[PDB]
Amino acid sequence: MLTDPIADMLTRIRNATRVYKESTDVPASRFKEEILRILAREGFIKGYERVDVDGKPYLRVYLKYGPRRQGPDPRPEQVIHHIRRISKPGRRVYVGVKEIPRVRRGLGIAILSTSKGVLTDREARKLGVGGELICEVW
Amino acid sequence: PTINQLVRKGREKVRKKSKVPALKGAPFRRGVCTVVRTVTPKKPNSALRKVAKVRLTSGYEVTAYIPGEGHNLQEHSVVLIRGGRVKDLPGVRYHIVRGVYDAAGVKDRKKSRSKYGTKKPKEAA
RNA sequence: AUGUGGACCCGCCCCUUGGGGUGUGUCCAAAGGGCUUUGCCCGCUUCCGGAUGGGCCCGCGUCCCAUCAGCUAGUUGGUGGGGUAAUGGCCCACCAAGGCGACGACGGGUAGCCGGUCUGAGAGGAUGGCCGGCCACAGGGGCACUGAGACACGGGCCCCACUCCUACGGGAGGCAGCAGUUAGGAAUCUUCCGCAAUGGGCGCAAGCCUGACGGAGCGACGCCGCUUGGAGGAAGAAGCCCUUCGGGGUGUAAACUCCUGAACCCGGGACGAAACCCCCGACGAGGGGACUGACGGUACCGGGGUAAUAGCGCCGGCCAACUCCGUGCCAGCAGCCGCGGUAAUACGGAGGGCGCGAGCGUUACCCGGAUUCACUGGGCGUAAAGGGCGUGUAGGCGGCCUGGGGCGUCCCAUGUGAAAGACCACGGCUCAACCGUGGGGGAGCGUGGGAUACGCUCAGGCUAGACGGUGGGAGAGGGUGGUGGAAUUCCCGGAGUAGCGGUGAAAUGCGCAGAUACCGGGAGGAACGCCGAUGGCGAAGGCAGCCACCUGGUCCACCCGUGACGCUGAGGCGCGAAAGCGUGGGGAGCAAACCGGAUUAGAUACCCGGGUAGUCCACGCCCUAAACGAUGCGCGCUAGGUCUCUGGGUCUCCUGGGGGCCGAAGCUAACGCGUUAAGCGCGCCGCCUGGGGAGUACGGCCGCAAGGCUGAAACUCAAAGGAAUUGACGGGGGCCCGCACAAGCGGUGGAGC
RNA sequence: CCUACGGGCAGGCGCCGAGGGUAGGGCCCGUGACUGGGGCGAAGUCGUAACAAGGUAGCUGUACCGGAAGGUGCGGCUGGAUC
RNA sequence: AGCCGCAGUGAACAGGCUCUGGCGACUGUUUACCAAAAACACAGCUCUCUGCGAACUCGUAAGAGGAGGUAUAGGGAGCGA
RNA sequence: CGGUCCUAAGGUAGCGAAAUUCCUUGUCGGGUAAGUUCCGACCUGCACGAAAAGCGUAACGACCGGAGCGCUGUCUCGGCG
Ligand SMILES: [Mg+2]
Ligand SMILES: [Mg+2]
Ligand SMILES: [Mg+2]
Ligand SMILES: [Mg+2]
Ligand SMILES: [Mg+2]
Ligand SMILES: [Mg+2]
Ligand SMILES: [Mg+2]
Ligand SMILES: [Mg+2]
Ligand SMILES: [Mg+2]
Ligand SMILES: [Mg+2]
Ligand SMILES: [Mg+2]
Ligand SMILES: [Mg+2]
Ligand SMILES: [Mg+2]
Ligand SMILES: [Mg+2]
Ligand SMILES: [Mg+2]
Ligand SMILES: [Mg+2]
Ligand SMILES: [Mg+2]
Ligand SMILES: [Mg+2]
Ligand SMILES: [Mg+2]
Ligand SMILES: [Mg+2]
Ligand SMILES: [Mg+2]
Ligand SMILES: [Mg+2]
Ligand SMILES: [Mg+2]
Ligand SMILES: [Mg+2]
Ligand SMILES: [Mg+2]
Ligand SMILES: [Mg+2]
Ligand SMILES: [Mg+2]
Ligand SMILES: [Mg+2]
Ligand SMILES: [Mg+2]
Ligand SMILES: [Mg+2]
Ligand SMILES: [Mg+2]
Ligand SMILES: [Mg+2]
Ligand SMILES: [Mg+2]
Ligand SMILES: [Mg+2]
Ligand SMILES: [Mg+2]
Ligand SMILES: [Mg+2]
Ligand SMILES: [Mg+2]
Ligand SMILES: [Mg+2]
Ligand SMILES: [Mg+2]
Ligand SMILES: [Mg+2]
Ligand SMILES: [Mg+2]
Ligand SMILES: [Mg+2]
Ligand SMILES: [Mg+2]
Ligand SMILES: [Mg+2]
Ligand SMILES: [Mg+2]
Ligand SMILES: [Mg+2]
Ligand SMILES: [Mg+2]
Ligand SMILES: [Mg+2]
Ligand SMILES: [Mg+2]
Ligand SMILES: [Mg+2]
Ligand SMILES: [Mg+2]
Ligand SMILES: [Mg+2]
Ligand SMILES: [Mg+2]
Ligand SMILES: [Mg+2]
Ligand SMILES: [Mg+2]
Ligand SMILES: [Mg+2]
Ligand SMILES: [Mg+2]
Ligand SMILES: [Mg+2]
Ligand SMILES: [Mg+2]
Ligand SMILES: [Mg+2]
Ligand SMILES: [Mg+2]
Ligand SMILES: [Mg+2]
Ligand SMILES: [Mg+2]
Ligand SMILES: [Mg+2]
Ligand SMILES: [Mg+2]
Ligand SMILES: [Mg+2]
Ligand SMILES: [Mg+2]
Ligand SMILES: [Mg+2]
Ligand SMILES: [Mg+2]
Ligand SMILES: [Mg+2]
Ligand SMILES: [Mg+2]
Ligand SMILES: [Mg+2]
Ligand SMILES: [Mg+2]
Ligand SMILES: [Mg+2]
Ligand SMILES: [Mg+2]
Ligand SMILES: [Mg+2]
Ligand SMILES: [Mg+2]
Ligand SMILES: [Mg+2]
Ligand SMILES: [Mg+2]
Ligand SMILES: [Mg+2]
Ligand SMILES: [Mg+2]
Ligand SMILES: [Mg+2]
Ligand SMILES: [Mg+2]
Ligand SMILES: [Mg+2]
Ligand SMILES: [Mg+2]
Ligand SMILES: [Mg+2]
Ligand SMILES: [Mg+2]
Ligand SMILES: [Mg+2]
Ligand SMILES: [Mg+2]
Ligand SMILES: [Mg+2]
Ligand SMILES: [Mg+2]
Ligand SMILES: [Mg+2]
Ligand SMILES: [Mg+2]
Ligand SMILES: [Mg+2]
Ligand SMILES: [Mg+2]
Ligand SMILES: [Mg+2]
Ligand SMILES: [Mg+2]
Ligand SMILES: [Mg+2]
Ligand SMILES: [Mg+2]
Ligand SMILES: [Mg+2]
Ligand SMILES: [Mg+2]
Ligand SMILES: [Mg+2]
Ligand SMILES: [Mg+2]
Ligand SMILES: [Mg+2]
Ligand SMILES: [Mg+2]
Ligand SMILES: [Mg+2]
Ligand SMILES: [Mg+2]
Ligand SMILES: [Mg+2]
Ligand SMILES: [Mg+2]
Ligand SMILES: [Mg+2]
Ligand SMILES: [Mg+2]
Ligand SMILES: [Mg+2]
Ligand SMILES: [Mg+2]
Ligand SMILES: [Mg+2]
Ligand SMILES: [Mg+2]
Ligand SMILES: [Mg+2]
Ligand SMILES: [Mg+2]
Ligand SMILES: [Mg+2]
Ligand SMILES: [Mg+2]
Ligand SMILES: [Mg+2]
Ligand SMILES: [Mg+2]
Ligand SMILES: [Mg+2]
Ligand SMILES: [Mg+2]
Ligand SMILES: [Mg+2]
Ligand SMILES: [Mg+2]
Ligand SMILES: [Mg+2]
Ligand SMILES: [Mg+2]
Ligand SMILES: [Mg+2]
Ligand SMILES: [Mg+2]
Ligand SMILES: [Mg+2]
Ligand SMILES: [Mg+2]
Ligand SMILES: [Mg+2]
Ligand SMILES: [Mg+2]
Ligand SMILES: [Mg+2]
Ligand SMILES: [Mg+2]
Ligand SMILES: [Mg+2]
Ligand SMILES: [Mg+2]
Ligand SMILES: [Mg+2]
Ligand SMILES: [Mg+2]
Ligand SMILES: [Mg+2]
Ligand SMILES: [Mg+2]
Ligand SMILES: [Mg+2]
Ligand SMILES: [Mg+2]
Ligand SMILES: [Mg+2]
Ligand SMILES: [Mg+2]
Ligand SMILES: [Mg+2]
Ligand SMILES: [Mg+2]
Ligand SMILES: [Mg+2]
Ligand SMILES: [Mg+2]
Ligand SMILES: [Mg+2]
Ligand SMILES: [Mg+2]
Ligand SMILES: [Mg+2]
Ligand SMILES: [Mg+2]
Ligand SMILES: [Mg+2]
Ligand SMILES: [Mg+2]
Ligand SMILES: [Mg+2]
Ligand SMILES: [Mg+2]
Ligand SMILES: [Mg+2]
Ligand SMILES: [Mg+2]
Ligand SMILES: [Mg+2]
Ligand SMILES: [Mg+2]
Ligand SMILES: [Mg+2]
Ligand SMILES: [Mg+2]
Ligand SMILES: [Mg+2]
Ligand SMILES: [Mg+2]
Ligand SMILES: [Mg+2]
Ligand SMILES: [Mg+2]
Ligand SMILES: [Mg+2]
Ligand SMILES: [Mg+2]
Ligand SMILES: [Mg+2]
Ligand SMILES: [Mg+2]
Ligand SMILES: [Mg+2]
Ligand SMILES: [Mg+2]
Ligand SMILES: [Mg+2]
Ligand SMILES: [Mg+2]
Ligand SMILES: [Mg+2]
Ligand SMILES: [Mg+2]
Ligand SMILES: [Mg+2]
Ligand SMILES: [Mg+2]
Ligand SMILES: [Mg+2]
Ligand SMILES: [Mg+2]
Ligand SMILES: [Mg+2]
Ligand SMILES: [Mg+2]
Ligand SMILES: [Mg+2]
Ligand SMILES: [Mg+2]
Ligand SMILES: [Mg+2]
Ligand SMILES: [Mg+2]
Repeated sequence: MLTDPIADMLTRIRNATRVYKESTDVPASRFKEEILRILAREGFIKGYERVDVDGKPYLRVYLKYGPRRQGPDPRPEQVIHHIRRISKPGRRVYVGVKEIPRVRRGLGIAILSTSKGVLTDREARKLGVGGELICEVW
Repeated sequence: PTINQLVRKGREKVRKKSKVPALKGAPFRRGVCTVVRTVTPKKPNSALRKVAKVRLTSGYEVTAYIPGEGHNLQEHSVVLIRGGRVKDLPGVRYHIVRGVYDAAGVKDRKKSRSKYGTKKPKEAA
């Protein structure tokens, strides 16, 4: 049914990285890409190619992971430690340029859709705008 | 609960039951004694605690504790209520202020005199 | 009378809700008083503006109970009037039958609202007392008058109640104004001074009134500042404590010696005051002069000048501070956990110590901690919590592309958000509390412009969701009508004896009136052995011999059709094991109640023999449950291994839908869960908020009834609990030992000592 | 009565009207002989129902019965021992 | 919209109302001539007899009622929605 | 709760000073200024009790008891016609 596509993707990613894999797909969307467009440019991931799955257009998303640690649990650190949806379809979150977040005192990023396209916690403050606060990642 | 539910129901505000109603909300309450007796306490304890059944202003009648050692309270004694239960004595959530009306403070009290309504004694001469 | 002008009727013009203007008709005004008068001033009159203060209306915001669910006749709209400064159903006629409510109407309960205030990290929570804005009231009600304005605290009329005067022959009064009295109460003040200042009214102005106001008075009620002193002073007196009798403590503390010296004494003594007024200039400007202080001779200044109030709580743990004695579950402490039973750091006193200080405590109440109503910021397998299961209403939520609109949302700009307070810096009372000055701000809402990603909305298109077609599969899914065999029981016949039944052992019971056991015949009711499964079907309850008819759901292959038509779902509606109910049937077996036999101290039980309802059918109820996977529904995502049911295929295998087990990651308090999540996520509904009281009571709805749903409170307890751990125990299990039984021989228990 | 007289005032009747009266209802509070359970409180009386296979596995909805816990019937749950 | 009287169903012919117990469910029946009731009956419930030339009743009988009915029928009995 | 004697078995439910309760005008409560009756209770039921039914019941009644309002020659207490 998918009452929330965006969230589905975020979770689609969250569930892959947790088990460590090279790439997981996700249904194509103009709005969906502009979101991944942020993660690439912010290095949160590698990239993605508008691949195709049985006539249906998906988006093979490529994940980065830290260096193979040693000792008990050699599994590497996460490039994307945490990601959760903010403005959900059951509750939209709208903030002005003065009410913008502050993920991990700068150490993180926040993605929001505004009247000037898909921006960042920063760009929003730089541009001087504000809109629906999508999520947070670090 | 979904956020939708919260706009429907709303979170109900707790509210709080007063442990000292007979007072009617004020700190103290002038009254009058009716029966003065000694009652066996409860729990693991044992004794004969001095209590009083008090007819007060607000047409109420509750049991009140008489603190210290020895009192001068008869049947038609005037008195003042304090508030605060005993515990060992089920069904009695009010203390009696000493040295007021017909309640004289404990005689020969030297320690905590603030309560027990005993005034400062004379030292040497 | 005069009309600069104003008012209204009509036409006209512009604007455009009765705004401005025009024309024409009619209607409309006045006040004098004092003079250094013959000129000013103080006023009068109508108008158009200014300013200030309002009235009315509108959007949004504004508590508790749905255990208040339906409310309304001026009620809703109309027409036309009356009414007012004017809109209005405000009021009155008539017309129509409307208006309001789960977005909570109506009703009950509480409350004056805001600036602010308190707390809180925040968001929030609580609050509206002094000061300021608004509202309302002025003994309870009604009413109108006057007026610019009131339906008027100290104005009027009327009714009521209450009270007071009286030669009773009759009248009076309204403290929620300032003080004061009285009652109520845990409790809240002087029946003070002054109009000097500020403000107000009247006046040309002196001047006048001003319980507004400026002050003084009382109350540690609060915050703030201040004192009861400072230095020296012993190996450290006396006294009082402990003590192992050596000593330790109070303790520089005192004493004592010097030093200052708040209060008090004397003199001085205010800022707060300057104007109005008066003279000059014209009473304009200007300059000059003069007047007036309540607080009070008070603040403050000089000097003289005395060592001068200390109290309260605590010292078991939380929590800072330990000993002796007394006491002996007594007397007593206690916020919680708990202290006291002859050694109590927990009671009572003492010594000593900790903490504060003109205060220290207590009680009460608000926020905090409580993240314990969780927006920020929680839960529902077993701790409180998933509706018994579906269907579906409203509602919330919603897939890929593109365009219009730009509601939400976002930026900018502007208005408003007064002050006071708070915050920030600087000043003023010798500091501070207070106080002045100056500065910083939004949030919100109005207005203008802009942005369009997201939601929305309109438009168009799409196919991955959903539905439909075609052809097939498995199944105790359901309804109806039939029907088979086994067995029990009963009856009839034959044969046949002396007992059968039952139990731990028995008895009651049945049996010579011919039982049990055996054959044959017949009647009848319920239930369906092997297949059968650790299986299948259904939403749940639940469904099983076989047959037919009627009928639901569901799975696979084909990729053909529709083109977001979806998800969830408060109420509503429907289904809902057993027992139970009603009307009729039916009744073999079984079996509450009941009777008898046993056991037992008793045995209203467990066991045995009888046995009624019931168990069965129909129709109509009841609607509960350990209705359970104690796990709501749909969609997506995250290792696999093995067993089984059921499909499809090129049929070792792969692939779909189910049903179990072990398990990656992950979650979990743990037990455990884990592609059938209790994992990672979105949507929606239900429900939880300590245990007992209690699913009780009241009300309400439903029921023939039994009862069901909804569902509290007073009161009471300091816990109630979940999972797991070490133990102990078991009329639990396995293995094992001992003169522990058993096996065998002596005795004791009796007698005398 | 006064007129500035087709007037005003006094006076008269009427609508509404505080409220009083009569009648019948709704809600809530306090109280009541008697009655029901509930809570608490001491070493009271009676039995042993549950916790271990609690010595009849327990629990459960319903039904009947019994001094009391409880017993039994019907169906359900395992939150039940055991080789 | 008015007029008249103390008064207009102006004379006549027309319920007094409420609260609450007992008994009987109710309409009804009864002691002609002292009892109208809580007595009788009543729908309804249960027991019981009766297979049809029924049982039962009347008659010595014949005969008849039951009934030109046939167990959802008929007779007797108690209780009494 | 127990003991004992007896019986065919020892009165359950529900009512209960009752159309039944002698003692009796029981006792308490309510109505009244005052209530042998009335209503509501307790249970000590002389001598209720389940189809000669038990306990209730809306409606009904020229039945019987208790109370209040309205009204009166019933009455104070008669008088007049
Ligand atoms: Mg005009
Ligand atoms: Mg004139
Ligand atoms: Mg003059
Ligand atoms: Mg006003
Ligand atoms: Mg009008
Ligand atoms: Mg007016
Ligand atoms: Mg109008
Ligand atoms: Mg009208
Ligand atoms: Mg509703
Ligand atoms: Mg609304
Ligand atoms: Mg509400
Ligand atoms: Mg009200
Ligand atoms: Mg109020
Ligand atoms: Mg506020
Ligand atoms: Mg504040
Ligand atoms: Mg703060
Ligand atoms: Mg706040
Ligand atoms: Mg408020
Ligand atoms: Mg006040
Ligand atoms: Mg004020
Ligand atoms: Mg008054
Ligand atoms: Mg005004
Ligand atoms: Mg006035
Ligand atoms: Mg007045
Ligand atoms: Mg007023
Ligand atoms: Mg006054
Ligand atoms: Mg006076
Ligand atoms: Mg006063
Ligand atoms: Mg006073
Ligand atoms: Mg007093
Ligand atoms: Mg004062
Ligand atoms: Mg003055
Ligand atoms: Mg003045
Ligand atoms: Mg003047
Ligand atoms: Mg005066
Ligand atoms: Mg004065
Ligand atoms: Mg003053
Ligand atoms: Mg002071
Ligand atoms: Mg004090
Ligand atoms: Mg010393
Ligand atoms: Mg010493
Ligand atoms: Mg010194
Ligand atoms: Mg000196
Ligand atoms: Mg002088
Ligand atoms: Mg002056
Ligand atoms: Mg001058
Ligand atoms: Mg001057
Ligand atoms: Mg002086
Ligand atoms: Mg001096
Ligand atoms: Mg001294
Ligand atoms: Mg303290
Ligand atoms: Mg402390
Ligand atoms: Mg300590
Ligand atoms: Mg003790
Ligand atoms: Mg003891
Ligand atoms: Mg103490
Ligand atoms: Mg001692
Ligand atoms: Mg001890
Ligand atoms: Mg203590
Ligand atoms: Mg002590
Ligand atoms: Mg001390
Ligand atoms: Mg000490
Ligand atoms: Mg204090
Ligand atoms: Mg704090
Ligand atoms: Mg939340
Ligand atoms: Mg929680
Ligand atoms: Mg859940
Ligand atoms: Mg439990
Ligand atoms: Mg639970
Ligand atoms: Mg369920
Ligand atoms: Mg459901
Ligand atoms: Mg239900
Ligand atoms: Mg449902
Ligand atoms: Mg819908
Ligand atoms: Mg929608
Ligand atoms: Mg959409
Ligand atoms: Mg659009
Ligand atoms: Mg602004
Ligand atoms: Mg565009
Ligand atoms: Mg479309
Ligand atoms: Mg087909
Ligand atoms: Mg098929
Ligand atoms: Mg198949
Ligand atoms: Mg089948
Ligand atoms: Mg089938
Ligand atoms: Mg079938
Ligand atoms: Mg035979
Ligand atoms: Mg034979
Ligand atoms: Mg046998
Ligand atoms: Mg025999
Ligand atoms: Mg024999
Ligand atoms: Mg023989
Ligand atoms: Mg046979
Ligand atoms: Mg299934
Ligand atoms: Mg089942
Ligand atoms: Mg089942
Ligand atoms: Mg079918
Ligand atoms: Mg197709
Ligand atoms: Mg098409
Ligand atoms: Mg549904
Ligand atoms: Mg139904
Ligand atoms: Mg059922
Ligand atoms: Mg049944
Ligand atoms: Mg039946
Ligand atoms: Mg039957
Ligand atoms: Mg028996
Ligand atoms: Mg026996
Ligand atoms: Mg015996
Ligand atoms: Mg038996
Ligand atoms: Mg049997
Ligand atoms: Mg029955
Ligand atoms: Mg699930
Ligand atoms: Mg196959
Ligand atoms: Mg599977
Ligand atoms: Mg597992
Ligand atoms: Mg692991
Ligand atoms: Mg799997
Ligand atoms: Mg509770
Ligand atoms: Mg409770
Ligand atoms: Mg409970
Ligand atoms: Mg109930
Ligand atoms: Mg129940
Ligand atoms: Mg209630
Ligand atoms: Mg009820
Ligand atoms: Mg329920
Ligand atoms: Mg446990
Ligand atoms: Mg054992
Ligand atoms: Mg073993
Ligand atoms: Mg032996
Ligand atoms: Mg021997
Ligand atoms: Mg011997
Ligand atoms: Mg011997
Ligand atoms: Mg009226
Ligand atoms: Mg009235
Ligand atoms: Mg009334
Ligand atoms: Mg006991
Ligand atoms: Mg049991
Ligand atoms: Mg037992
Ligand atoms: Mg035994
Ligand atoms: Mg047992
Ligand atoms: Mg068991
Ligand atoms: Mg049952
Ligand atoms: Mg007995
Ligand atoms: Mg039980
Ligand atoms: Mg069973
Ligand atoms: Mg008339
Ligand atoms: Mg008439
Ligand atoms: Mg009549
Ligand atoms: Mg008549
Ligand atoms: Mg009666
Ligand atoms: Mg009758
Ligand atoms: Mg009757
Ligand atoms: Mg009759
Ligand atoms: Mg007759
Ligand atoms: Mg007669
Ligand atoms: Mg006769
Ligand atoms: Mg007679
Ligand atoms: Mg008659
Ligand atoms: Mg007669
Ligand atoms: Mg004959
Ligand atoms: Mg004959
Ligand atoms: Mg014959
Ligand atoms: Mg015949
Ligand atoms: Mg015939
Ligand atoms: Mg018959
Ligand atoms: Mg009879
Ligand atoms: Mg016998
Ligand atoms: Mg009895
Ligand atoms: Mg009984
Ligand atoms: Mg009774
Ligand atoms: Mg009596
Ligand atoms: Mg009496
Ligand atoms: Mg009386
Ligand atoms: Mg009386
Ligand atoms: Mg009388
Ligand atoms: Mg009589
Ligand atoms: Mg009576
Ligand atoms: Mg009797
Ligand atoms: Mg009788
Ligand atoms: Mg008898
Ligand atoms: Mg009899
Ligand atoms: Mg009989
Ligand atoms: Mg009878
Ligand atoms: Mg009766
Ligand atoms: Mg009658
Ligand atoms: Mg007469
Ligand atoms: Mg005569």
